[PDB]
Formats: sequence, C-alpha cells, structure tokens
Amino acid sequence: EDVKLLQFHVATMVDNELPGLPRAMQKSGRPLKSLKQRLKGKEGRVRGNL
Amino acid sequence: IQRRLIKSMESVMVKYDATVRNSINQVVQLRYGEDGLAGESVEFQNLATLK
Amino acid sequence: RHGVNRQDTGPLMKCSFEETVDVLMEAAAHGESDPMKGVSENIMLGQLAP
DNA sequence: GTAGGCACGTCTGCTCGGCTCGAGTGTTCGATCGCGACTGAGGACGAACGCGCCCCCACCCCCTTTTATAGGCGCCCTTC
DNA sequence: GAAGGGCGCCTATAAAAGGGGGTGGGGGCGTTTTTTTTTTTTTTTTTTTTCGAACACTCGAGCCGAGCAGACGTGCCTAC
Repeated sequence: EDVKLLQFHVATMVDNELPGLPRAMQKSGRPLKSLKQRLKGKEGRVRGNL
Repeated sequence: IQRRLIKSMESVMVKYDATVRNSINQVVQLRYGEDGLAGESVEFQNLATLK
Repeated sequence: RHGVNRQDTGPLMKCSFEETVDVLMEAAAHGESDPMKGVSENIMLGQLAP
C-alpha cells in the first residue's frame, strides 16, 4: 500500500493530469500544479515565458 | 491556423549557394521559387507570343 | 501535431510545439543529440540566431 | 526354373495444427486567436475530518469533612 | 392555584489521602459488515464544431505444412 501511495505521489509530482487517476488537490480543492502542467500550455514555461 | 503554419516553415531559408534548405540542411528547392527572384520586385506582364 | 513530430529535426524544436514534456521524455530516453542548428533552439538558448 | 498372391512401399489427398491479416472496438491524445485592463476575489475559508472505531497506557482530578463568611436562589407553606 | 416569605443549600479557600474515573496520548487494524443500500455525484453529457488520427487491441480467417490413409505400385514368398 505504501509503495502504491509512494508511486502515486511521485507520479502526481511529475504529472497531475493522469487519465483514470484521481488528481492531487488542496484544502481549496484546487488541482495541484505539477511540473508537466507548468511546462504544458500557453501560460507554461515553453511558450509563455521562455 | 496561422501559428501552426509558421511553426513548421520557420527554419527554411535561402542559403548562400541559393538553394533553399531547412534546419537539418535538407534541400527544399534548388532555386528559390524556381527562378531565384524576389517577390517584391515582380510585376504582371503580358506574353506577346501567345498571339 | 502527430506529423511534425516525425520530422528528423532536433528534440528541442518539437518541444516548442504542443508536445512539451512528452517529446523531451522520449528524447532523453533514446539519448538523441540536438545540434542547435535551427531558429527556435538558438533563440531559446539566447545566443545569436542563424 | 517360373508364375501368382499376400504384405509392404509409394503416392496423393484429407485433417489438424500453425502462422499471419482487418474490421472493429477500444483508448487517448490533443487544442480551442490576440491581447488586454479594470478590480479585488480582502476576506479568508470553510473545511479542517475523523478513516473507523478499537484497546492499552499514563497522568491528573474528583471524590468527604471543618468552619467562618456572604450573596444567590431553590423549595416549602401560608395567605391571597 | 398564584405569590410572597422564610429556611436552607449553594460556590470559594484550604488541605490531606485512597480510589474510581476521564481525557488524553499513542498504537492498532486497513476491517468487512452491519446496512442506513451513501453524501461518489453524473459535472455539462452535453450546448457539440469533435474529433483526429495514431496506436493498441480483438476476433476471426485463410493459406500452408506435416501427418495420416487409401489407391496405386513394388517387393517378397509359395506352388507347379
């Protein structure tokens, strides 16, 4: 179970929009902004800042 | 549509031997536009011999 | 998206277009080398573009 | 020395197993123009949560009685 | 019955000593089950322009190879 939980947490650290998987959240219920999301879209590092 | 299009073609450019090549240096055209002329210096003209 | 990525151009160009993390993961995993020959890689890196 | 008949060998075809093919169904990705520019969302941010309640243990408290001292008040009883 | 009066107990302080009790603090088990059949709802199901393929997977199917069996052909034994 710990391995399953660890595997989930490190995955959600790198990518938080995994298909068929619950998403990381906060007390606010807002989805966590993992490293993939930070890179991905128009507001992401690749396009938005870089 | 415009962003996707620019994003493809961006690295194509006419080299100093005047063959047009992209980033990995593959040849696109042997002469740019098949004659090696500039687009802002052309004009419409009538061909007399089609009379 | 699925066509431009089949091109034999360097990996960093392909990241600059919609694929972001995924093309980099595959680029790292195969161990490909990016020759900084094209316009985008040079502008992102900051040195004078060709 | 020789000819006919029974068993074994040769040949071809049918059955089974093995190997590769696609219409279909599924997943699963992805992006959804540019920019703005205003505030102000400025109160939060209610959800925090039990996850499910379970036992073992540790430590501190309540539990009577004494007497003086006094307001606060609940209860019984007579009068209304 | 309603109401005012009189009597008496209440809380604080103290301070001790034995034992029952409580709120912990922490660990456990991660259950399974009793059912209430649940807040996990259908977001919007879509209001659709929906893919847009690419890729994986499904399930079936057909050609082809080996083995088997009978017909055809050959090999072996017996009788005049």
